[PDB]
Amino acid sequence: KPRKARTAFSDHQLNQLERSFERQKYLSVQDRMDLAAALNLTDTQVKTWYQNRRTKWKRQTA
DNA sequence: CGCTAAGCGGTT
DNA sequence: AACCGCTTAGCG
Repeated sequence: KPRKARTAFSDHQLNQLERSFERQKYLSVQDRMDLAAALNLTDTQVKTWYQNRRTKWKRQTA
């Protein structure tokens, strides 16, 4: 039953996440931890964004 | 509605 | 542990 609050990413955060995705389709644990730290996000928020972004990427190229 | 963050069951 | 492939649900 108990759900996490949906994260609202700042324009800055979305911009940097998208920049990271265009450089690298996947992150090492350490690059993920560095990006989360740089954008004041949690490791898991950045991991979930990567994964949602990969799904999107497969739809829009397929 | 459309986009997408988070949840679920199963893959590797 | 992280990913996949899909689903659920929040909000503009």
